[PDB]
Amino acid sequence: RITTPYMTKYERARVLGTRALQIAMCAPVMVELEGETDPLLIAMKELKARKIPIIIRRYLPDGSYEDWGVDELIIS
Amino acid sequence: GIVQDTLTAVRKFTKRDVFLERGEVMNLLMFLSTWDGKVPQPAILKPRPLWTGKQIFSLIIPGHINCIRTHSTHPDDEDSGPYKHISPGDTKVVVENGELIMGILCKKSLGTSAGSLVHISYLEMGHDITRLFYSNIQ
Amino acid sequence: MNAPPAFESFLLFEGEKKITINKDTKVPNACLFTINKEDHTLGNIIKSQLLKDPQVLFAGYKVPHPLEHKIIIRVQTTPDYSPQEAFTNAITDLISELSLLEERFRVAIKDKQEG
Amino acid sequence: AGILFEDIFDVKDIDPEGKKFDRVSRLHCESESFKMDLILDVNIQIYPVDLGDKFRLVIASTLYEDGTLDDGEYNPTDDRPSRADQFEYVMYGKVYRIEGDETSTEAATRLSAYVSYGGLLMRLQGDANNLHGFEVDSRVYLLMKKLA
Amino acid sequence: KAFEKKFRFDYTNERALRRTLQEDLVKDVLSNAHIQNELEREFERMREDREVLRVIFPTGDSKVVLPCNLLRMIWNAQKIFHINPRLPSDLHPIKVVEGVKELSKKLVIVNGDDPLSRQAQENATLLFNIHLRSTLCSRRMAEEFRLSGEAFDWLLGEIESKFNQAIAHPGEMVGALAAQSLGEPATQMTL
Repeated sequence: RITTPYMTKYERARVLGTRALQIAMCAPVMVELEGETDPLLIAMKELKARKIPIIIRRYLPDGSYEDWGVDELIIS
Repeated sequence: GIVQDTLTAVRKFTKRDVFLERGEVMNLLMFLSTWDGKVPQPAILKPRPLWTGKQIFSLIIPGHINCIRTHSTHPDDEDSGPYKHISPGDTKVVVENGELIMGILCKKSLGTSAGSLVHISYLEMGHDITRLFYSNIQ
Repeated sequence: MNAPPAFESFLLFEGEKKITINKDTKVPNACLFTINKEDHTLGNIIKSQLLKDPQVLFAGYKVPHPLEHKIIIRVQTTPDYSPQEAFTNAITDLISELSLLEERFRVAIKDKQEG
Repeated sequence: AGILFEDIFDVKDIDPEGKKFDRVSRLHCESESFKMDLILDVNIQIYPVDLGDKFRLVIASTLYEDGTLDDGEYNPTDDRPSRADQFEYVMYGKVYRIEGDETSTEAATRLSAYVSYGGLLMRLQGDANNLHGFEVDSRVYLLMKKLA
Repeated sequence: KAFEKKFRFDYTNERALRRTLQEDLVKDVLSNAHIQNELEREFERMREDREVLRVIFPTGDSKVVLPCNLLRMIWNAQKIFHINPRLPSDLHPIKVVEGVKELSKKLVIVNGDDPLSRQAQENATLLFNIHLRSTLCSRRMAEEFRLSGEAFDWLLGEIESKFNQAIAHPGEMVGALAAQSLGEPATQMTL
């Protein structure tokens, strides 16, 4: 896998956006939520806990579909 | 955004003569959002407890930034002669360890530029930290 | 339109409590009294009377936004004294001073009218 | 104790460069019996100083005269220790620089310790044998008192 | 001559050495020929990089734009570790040499294992590496920055992290950035 091991800020925005949309549409929370009833806050907790159930196709410019698990990408 | 309103004022606040009293200092610390609840020790204990403008500003400055700018009216014959780290006109800025030690601030030190304490804050401390630093100055 | 009626700078609505106390957690013996429908009139005298107690290490007030009508008064005392008592004693000593001032003004008047 | 330094200075000048600030003036002093130069910004509104006054400088690391350190936070109440309040003027600063005339080979015979009391700068410059309690980033107390 | 006076690491004074290094290190720097020849390798590397710079910047303007303020990280380190600049340092000069040598291998813009990839890597970080080796010198870090054993390790880790944060993020709209940043100065020019 020849790609930056860090999570792009664009990738981070899209992961948190889609994860919070799922959580708003009744996807099971995978973190011990305490008092949190907002999708985006739960998505940030789930991300910082390395538990968002999403992987990324990083499409290289030739067409390589580089698969990265959101728990593998070094996040801020 | 640091408009003229709080740039002239921060050049007057950090002058060497701005001695704040106890009630004025407490009034000002009510508007620091990033304040740890500890009142600094006065610059002048006796005869009257009397803070300084640079103390309350060094309370605004975030983290442990280090910076050395040079206020706009700095005589250029100063760095060579004596008084180079003393600076009789208070024209050399030294924010050392997140803490304004000497020098009057201006936009040369608080704009966005090369150096520019707010820039070093954005680089070193972060990005929401400099949001708080802007709003606290104001 | 969006013009707040003039009476809602001093009139509590249902469920406002007129005062709430939050312990400030950054330091010991600090409280934060949020007073609804008050302004610098009542904030500044309480602050300046708290700053007269020798067992008060911090007294300050702020009006968060001028369009909202409430103040926050932060008090911090020495450990053998709670900020609730410092606040209470400030208000009691202000009330006592203004009672004295009222009767002194009545006497000064009644002497000026050459009663 | 905690006294990093102490001496009796005599003021030889108040504003040689001319007064830059109205409430702050810069004494240029020379000591007695230590052969030591001082430059000091002073709040001459609350503490007036003029030419030829002999004041007594003491630079300490704590005020408590039992040695226990200061914690550097405004506590105006506690007198559990008895302060060093035999003095009229008391500033509180941070040693921000210690220069010397040393060359790559030998050590410094004369030293310059620069302190900044909340922005009012002092430079205590003399022999390296009595300017040795100082160290950069050390919080220090300056206590002055005019002598009759 | 100033370049040699400032970047050489004499190691042949035994007085200026004991003034700036612990005694273990000052006897290790003179009682060794491997250490001294490595220090000479460092100075030769630095001199030929100087000749390279004289080609890249033929006008002599030394103000460049690089992704790590090194004179400010050295200051952050002197402050974080309370470096006393009046005391012999405990940082071994060979440790500076070897540490920046292994740091320059973690600052990877073009990931290699490939002759043209290795050349593109050496070009992509040719100026930052010249900088890094001329500021994390072994003569400067022992008589000018006076860092310690652990201040220097913190500084290496910090340089590497603040560099890896500076690498451009894929998907960045660099055309829009360039357009707006070339147009916003067009709001104060002449005519």
